[PDB]
Formats: sequence, structure tokens, C-alpha cells
Amino acid sequence: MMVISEKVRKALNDQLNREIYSSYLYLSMATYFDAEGFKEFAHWMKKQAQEELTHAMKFYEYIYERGGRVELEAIEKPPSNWNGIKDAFEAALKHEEFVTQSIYNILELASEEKDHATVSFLKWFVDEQVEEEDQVREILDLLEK
Amino acid sequence: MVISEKVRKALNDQLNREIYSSYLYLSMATYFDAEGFKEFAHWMKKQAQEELTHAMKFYEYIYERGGRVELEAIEKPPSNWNGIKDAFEAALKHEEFVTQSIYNILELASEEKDHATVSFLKWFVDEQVEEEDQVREILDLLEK
Ligand SMILES: [Fe+3]
Ligand SMILES: [Fe+3]
Ligand SMILES: [Fe+3]
Ligand SMILES: [Fe+3]
Ligand SMILES: [Zn+2]
Ligand SMILES: [Zn+2]
Ligand SMILES: [Zn+2]
Ligand SMILES: [Zn+2]
Ligand SMILES: [Zn+2]
Repeated sequence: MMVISEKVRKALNDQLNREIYSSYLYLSMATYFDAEGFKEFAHWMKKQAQEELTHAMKFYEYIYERGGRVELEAIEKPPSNWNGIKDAFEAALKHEEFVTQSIYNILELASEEKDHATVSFLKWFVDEQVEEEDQVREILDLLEK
Repeated sequence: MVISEKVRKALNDQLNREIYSSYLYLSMATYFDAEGFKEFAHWMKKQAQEELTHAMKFYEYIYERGGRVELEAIEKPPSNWNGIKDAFEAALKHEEFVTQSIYNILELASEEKDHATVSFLKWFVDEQVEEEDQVREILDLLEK
């Protein structure tokens, strides 16, 4: 029996697929960095790509622990190229801000439905999102030289 | 109280460990600030803040399970290191000890089939893995 709403399941399935695309996007940044010779920037991107896949599997597991099912969707082709380093890290920041808004939106939905388990789940992700935007913002400040 | 007293003592002990961690990172900010590395100092400040929210997550979980928190004395952190690398190496050694301490609480709660504590702790095991790897990445970039 599923003890989440079909609309919170759908929302969480949508976020799982965003984390996979996030993963793919950061892998694509590594292909750029690696081609332009920045092997340490590529290495971070590959770490990030792995970590976004662990985010997606926590949603995967949560959905199944509450009796839902996961359906995987097509993943769009990510950009392969940026107009230099700053451009690449700004795209990353902009994508993380979009990811955060998307989780905040699910957090509003699950509150209106008084789903306390899902609320508790997403608060861990909010905190990680605040950390990840500030990591990228910090990179961007250091690049300003 | 719906946690065992052993798990309660272990989580209260980790809480005081996270408080000391915060204090340690703040002390690293005083070294970096004194030596003119303003950006390392800022990172250490944000980490001290973060460690405090780690501490307060253990706080709130202990009370949600019916326990009480008890604050212990906080030891005087070092305030000086041999150089930049020596400082981040102490940060790594310290995050490794925090990871082992947390893993041991995880082992204990799994023996006692305390699934809420296991679930609570797994967030921190993943955060400790990421933070250890952050220190490691900074160290490798220094060797350049
Ligand atoms: Fe993510
Ligand atoms: Fe992310
Ligand atoms: Fe911590
Ligand atoms: Fe830590
Ligand atoms: Zn590296
Ligand atoms: Zn994190
Ligand atoms: Zn992260
Ligand atoms: Zn800074
Ligand atoms: Zn952290």
C-alpha cells in the first residue's frame, strides 16, 4: 500500500529524474574541462556527478519505502561546451538554484498535505542544496581575479 | 525515552564532539586570518558554523527520542600550525576521527535494531565521506 499521495510520488519521481540529469550535466562539464586541459576541474565535476546519483538513489529508496514506484524518463542531451571557466561554473550555480527551488516546491506540497515523513526527508536535501550553492558561489568569487 | 541509554550516551558524546569540531575550525580561522589567508579563514568560519548545525541536529534528535543533552567542557584547540598544509592535515585527521566515531554509533544502533537512529545517522556518514574528501582534494591541490 502506498502511504504517500500520488501527487507527492509524482513530485518525488520528477525530482529523482532531475538528479539524474544533474548527474549527466556535471559529467558533461567534466568532458569540457578535460578537453580544455583542466583536469582538476574535471575531477570535481566527476565527483559531483557521482554524488548527484546518490541523491537520486535516496529518492528512489524513499519512494519504494513508502509503497510507491519509480519510473525513469528520457534524459535530455546536456550542453557540451561553455565559453570558458566562469561560464561553466555559472551554469552549474544556475542549475543548482533551479534544483533548490524544485525541492522547495515539493516541500510546500508535502506540507499542505500534512505529509510529515516526506517533509522530514526533504529538509536534509534543502540543507545540502544550501551548501552546494555556496560551494559554487565560493568558486566563482575566487575566480574573480 | 525510546532510545537505549547506550545509544543516548553515544549520541550525546558525538554532539560534544561536533561542538569541539566547530571550535577547532574557528581556531583554524584565527591561524589563517593571522597569517593573511583570508579565504581559507572564511572557509573555516563557514565550517565552524556547519559543525554547529551538525551538533544541533544531534540535540534535536536526542530530545525527539526522549533523552536529555549534557554539555561537557570544551578543550582548548591548537591555535597554530607549522604551515598551511599542516593545518589542513589536522583538519583531515580530525574529520577521519569524526567519521570513525559516527560509524561506531551506526554499528551500535544496528545491533540494537534502532532503525530511527540508523536512518538518522546515515545522513551524517554520507556527509562525513564528502567532507573528508573535500579536505583530501584541498591537500592534493596544494602539492602543486
Ligand atoms: Fe542533488
Ligand atoms: Fe546538486
Ligand atoms: Fe560534523
Ligand atoms: Fe565535519
Ligand atoms: Zn582532484
Ligand atoms: Zn554536504
Ligand atoms: Zn555536495
Ligand atoms: Zn570566501
Ligand atoms: Zn559539509
